Amino acid sequence: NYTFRCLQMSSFANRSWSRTDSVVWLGDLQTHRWSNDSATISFTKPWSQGKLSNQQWEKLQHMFQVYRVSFTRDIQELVKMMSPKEDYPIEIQLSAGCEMYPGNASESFLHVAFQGKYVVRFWGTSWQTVPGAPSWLDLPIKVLNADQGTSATVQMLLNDTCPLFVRGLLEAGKSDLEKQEKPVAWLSSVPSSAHGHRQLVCHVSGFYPKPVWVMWMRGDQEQQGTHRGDFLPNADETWYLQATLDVEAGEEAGLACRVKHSSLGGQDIILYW
Amino acid sequence: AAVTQSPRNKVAVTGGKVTLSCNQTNNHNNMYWYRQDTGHGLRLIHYSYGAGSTEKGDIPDGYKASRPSQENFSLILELATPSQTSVYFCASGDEGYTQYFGPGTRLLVLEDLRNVTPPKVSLFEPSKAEISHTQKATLVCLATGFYPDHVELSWWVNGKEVHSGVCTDPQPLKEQPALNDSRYSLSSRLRVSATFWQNPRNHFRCQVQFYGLSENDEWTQDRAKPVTQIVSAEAWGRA
Amino acid sequence: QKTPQIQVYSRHPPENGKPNILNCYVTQFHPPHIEIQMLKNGKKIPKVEMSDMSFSKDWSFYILAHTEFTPTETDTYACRVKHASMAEPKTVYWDRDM
Amino acid sequence: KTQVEQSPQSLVVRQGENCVLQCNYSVTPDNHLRWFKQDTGKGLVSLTVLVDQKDKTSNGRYSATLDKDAKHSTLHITATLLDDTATYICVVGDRGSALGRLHFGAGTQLIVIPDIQNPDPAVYQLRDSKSSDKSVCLFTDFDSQTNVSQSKDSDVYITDKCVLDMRSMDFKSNSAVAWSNFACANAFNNSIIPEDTFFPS
Ligand SMILES: C=CCO[C@@H]1[C@H](O)[C@@H](O)[C@@H](OC[C@H](NC(=O)CCCCCCCCCCCCCCCCCCCCCCCCC)[C@H](O)[C@H](O)CCCCCCCCCCCCCC)O[C@@H]1CO
Ligand SMILES: *[C@@H]1O[C@H](CO[C@@H]2O[C@@H](C)[C@@H](O)[C@@H](O)[C@@H]2O)[C@@H](O[C@@H]2O[C@H](CO)[C@@H](O)[C@H](O)[C@H]2NC(C)=O)[C@H](O)[C@H]1NC(C)=O
Ligand SMILES: *[C@@H]1O[C@H](CO)[C@@H](O[C@@H]2O[C@H](CO)[C@@H](O)[C@H](O)[C@H]2NC(C)=O)[C@H](O)[C@H]1NC(C)=O
Ligand SMILES: *[C@@H]1O[C@H](CO)[C@@H](O)[C@H](O)[C@H]1NC(C)=O
Ligand code: NA
Repeated sequence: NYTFRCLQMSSFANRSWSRTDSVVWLGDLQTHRWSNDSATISFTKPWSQGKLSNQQWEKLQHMFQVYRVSFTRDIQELVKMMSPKEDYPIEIQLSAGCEMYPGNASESFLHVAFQGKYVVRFWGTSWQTVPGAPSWLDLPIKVLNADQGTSATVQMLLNDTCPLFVRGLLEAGKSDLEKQEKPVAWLSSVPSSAHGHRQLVCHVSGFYPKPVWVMWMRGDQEQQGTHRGDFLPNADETWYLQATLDVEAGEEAGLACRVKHSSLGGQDIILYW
Repeated sequence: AAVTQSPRNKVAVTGGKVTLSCNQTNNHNNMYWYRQDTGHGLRLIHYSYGAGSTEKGDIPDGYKASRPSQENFSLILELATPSQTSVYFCASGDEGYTQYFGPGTRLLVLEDLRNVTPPKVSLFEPSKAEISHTQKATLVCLATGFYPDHVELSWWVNGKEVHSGVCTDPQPLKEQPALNDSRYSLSSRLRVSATFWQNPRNHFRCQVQFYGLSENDEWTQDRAKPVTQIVSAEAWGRA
Repeated sequence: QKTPQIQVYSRHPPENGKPNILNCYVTQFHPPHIEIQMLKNGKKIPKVEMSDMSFSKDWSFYILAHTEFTPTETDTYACRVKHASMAEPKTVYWDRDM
Repeated sequence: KTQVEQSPQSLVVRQGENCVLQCNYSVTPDNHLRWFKQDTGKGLVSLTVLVDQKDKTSNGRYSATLDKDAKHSTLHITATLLDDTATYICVVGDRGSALGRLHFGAGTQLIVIPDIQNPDPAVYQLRDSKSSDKSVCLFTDFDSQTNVSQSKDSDVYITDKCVLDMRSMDFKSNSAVAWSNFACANAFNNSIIPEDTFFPS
């Protein structure tokens, strides 16, 4: 199952100044970029057009080009409409796309955040506020819901265009999506808030896809103190992760770091301290 | 959804203050002011999304907007100039795209008021020759000697306005076309059946609403202050 | 305003004298206006590459800076971030041992 | 120059003829297009609004088309009447809500020449209701081939022709008025008037 996410970030500093920047993700791989500075959407993969014809893509891009200009003016007008309730600066974020399921099933979404809080979604045939949203948004919602033309376009984008487009992306991008890249590991140590303790670190870098297993071990004994950090990105669309273990000084000998990953084909990495 | 404007017509002097008012009882949040000039489409001056809200349109310079209530939206010309001679339109609307337009306000800003003069109005009764030849009777109304040309001529039979059988000249003519501030004349006709004119219970009146000075406009000349006023002439039908 | 987390790490196992790539991953910040500098010996490294800014499920922003570098015994490497949520710039030093 | 252009600028047609008015625009986006009729010194009367990519509407003798791909609309008037004499204005709304701006064309002026079936050209003298020394001369009931010229004498005033409509009788007539401080026999000498023009008395 793959989640396709179009992420829009719009900054409005005052009545005049604004910028909108967008990035598009299929799972954890970037497929598009659209800088405020660019008239056109940029492909970040050879296969980013999916299975759309040039005419289909040009038409879709045109719709987005009109959207970006229109969106900018609409926010500026909505600010005037709610004045002086809401003032600049304002950040608006959109997360739109679809989650793809086996055998023609999918679910689409369009979520909107205002000053970093999820307040609005498109659902069914209209815009609605979500639980916890402030009441003043009822007027913007009323105004947005008066626009039958936007409602029809969004319904089509979410219900039809998104799943169809992504199905083609998954076919076109298969070899990248299914790539296997091997982890490389290395060990190191530091002192950590310690009377006489140390912190061993097992570094694992360059693996794809994300799922990985990293454990400190003495023989066959999985050391339960193993703390694995967050998954951190490398610039080459691989992943980095480190697993730490807080141990007593002069008790490092015997410890090893074991790494299991789909790319290794059963041949685990074992690094002895 | 109705919208009203006041005044409907205004003659002002350069440097004077003019307020154009718009009223709507539709409970519309949104109101809009435009001006219409020959060779241009309507152009947005100011608009408002509710009481206390005023926003600049495309051509806001020389105008101030005021939205004291949901009902009322005013356009204020603090220091009127001749460039603001125009027809002004107000509109209102709710969240939907439709703008409901008022009937418009004609504004003339003169450099000076010294030549402002109300009309003389004369009613000319039907020729007995026309009656015998056509079995119809044309009355003619003549408004003369007025300045500027902001007049509304209307016909009234038995205290009710008539439109059928009426035609008024599309523009006033100049009495002295050589002179800079020539006075104007305007004519109108009302044509009725001979039997209608012949009925002595039928009271005919030609009315000219003249737009001139207000109460608060200064007047330094000896002649009567040429204020906004109605001038009319009348005649009864006769066998 | 959430305060930026900064993580500094190498792409490959660090070896003195050997070309490598240094990553600076800045997360959990908002608003998105941010200045990120990668430093060698406290001096701004030129030609640092930036990912496109993006945001997570929770709506907080993140971005990845990276640069070619050659570890040595003597040279220090750091990532310096300026953000409205902090009175002073925050600097995180690359520690190969961490 | 502007985002909404209308053609022709102006036209003259005879009663009963059809005509077609054009609107071309560059406005983006184009949510809807409305045609207004504006009578002289009056307000805006909506004739039709077109909303679809390829749209057609009708309203009595008015019909309209919109092609959003070409950004082009036409208004057709079938069997023109005198009362169609007006300015016709095209306006494009760029949103389907109050967040929209209206983009107005500068208008097309239509003049419709009325049909005078049974002309009876005559010059009559009318006297003032008060002081009957004052009079005017009424040239009436000529067909729309006749032109009324201004006077040679600048102390003689002559109005342009003007058509009135006696609606209950289904009757229209042209007239012009002349006055001075002068006889009605000589009033319209500077005009080429019908040879069979009736001068009574
Ligand atoms: C039928 C009459 C024709 O007129 C129609 C229409 O009736 C006209 O009114 C006019 O509408 C123009 C705009 N409407 C539109 O532009 C319609 C499209 C709206 C699209 C919304 C999509 C949002 C998600 C996009 C963000 C990502 C962008 C990255 C692009 C990269 C894409 C890569 C390829 C994948 C694309 C396919 C899958 C996408 C799936 C989402 C309209 O102005 C909208 O209001 C714009 C804003 C929409 C989003 C509002 C979000 C809610 C914000 C809430 C703010 C509250 C805070 C206030 C202070 O023109 C149209 C022209 O068709
Ligand atoms: C598009 O689909 C919606 C329902 O799907 C949901 O909302 C979408 C925007 C998307 O987020 C999906 O993944 C969601 O599951 C249809 O909405 C229904 O429409 C009917 C009548 O038109 C209405 O009675 C229902 O209440 C709507 N459903 C809900 C949950 O509100 C919509 O009609 C579809 N439109 C088109 C053009 O296909
Ligand atoms: C983001 O992009 C928009 C759209 O290109 C920019 O707005 C334009 O700015 C230019 C130059 O200042 C103007 O000539 C245009 O009138 C604007 N276009 C529109 C459609 O309004 C905006 O300036 C960019 N923002 C930043 C911060 O660079
Ligand atoms: C608006 O915001 C920009 C960016 O923050 C700022 O540089 C500028 O001073 C502001 N402009 C105006 C006209 O207020
Ligand atoms: Na007569």
